[PDB]
Amino acid sequence: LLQLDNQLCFALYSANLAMHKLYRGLLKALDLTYPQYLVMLVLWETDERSVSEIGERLYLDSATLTPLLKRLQAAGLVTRTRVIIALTETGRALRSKAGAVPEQVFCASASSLDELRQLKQELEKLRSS
Amino acid sequence: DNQLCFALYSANLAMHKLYRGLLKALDLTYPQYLVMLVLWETDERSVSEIGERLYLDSATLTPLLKRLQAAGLVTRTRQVIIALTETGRALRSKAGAVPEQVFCASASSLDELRQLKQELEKL
Repeated sequence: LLQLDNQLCFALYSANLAMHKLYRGLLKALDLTYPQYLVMLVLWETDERSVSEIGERLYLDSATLTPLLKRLQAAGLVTRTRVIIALTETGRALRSKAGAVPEQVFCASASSLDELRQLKQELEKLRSS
Repeated sequence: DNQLCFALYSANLAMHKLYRGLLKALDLTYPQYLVMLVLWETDERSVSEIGERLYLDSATLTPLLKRLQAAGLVTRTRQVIIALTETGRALRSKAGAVPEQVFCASASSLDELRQLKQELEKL
């Protein structure tokens, strides 16, 4: 609960950087940024979500989400209709370019990241002491 | 279940947002500031030591060190040792009191971090 040293924060930065590195090749191919991909994952699992529902799923506020949604719309991947975000036909087709079930294997693909195990380790060490 | 990966991204974003103002005033990026925190805790460390402390590889650390050198904050000398300059030591003062001590402590109450820890405690 309480952080007494910087190790968990350093591990958090490293783990998130490692996640970006893991997906850099694919993101480049799909022409999306990491955050944009997270939004697409949410819609591929459940389409036609309110901006609020998406934000709850990603733990992101409306202010962080709005700019990302505006960029996905500019790419012709989603449509915004009042508060409801829905994939366009091209947004639905994009899923097949990221594999068979991208929204189901996303976090599993990074489960063995050394950086993530180190992060889990730091949390354990905080608990220990 | 992708909640851990989403929580991870959100927590990192929240940390960046928390320190955005400070970083602008120090003219540093987030990763560059992390390197300074390590050096402020203890100076004259090898690139290998710094990497182990930050859980980063030399490749990721090289660009960061180059920008800190350009800012005249650290010097690099042959292992390779990174040492703070007079400007690097003086910078600590502008980041405030005991910057290397309150950094992660200040994140203790960040909601996004509490959420991440909740998911981390399932693995």
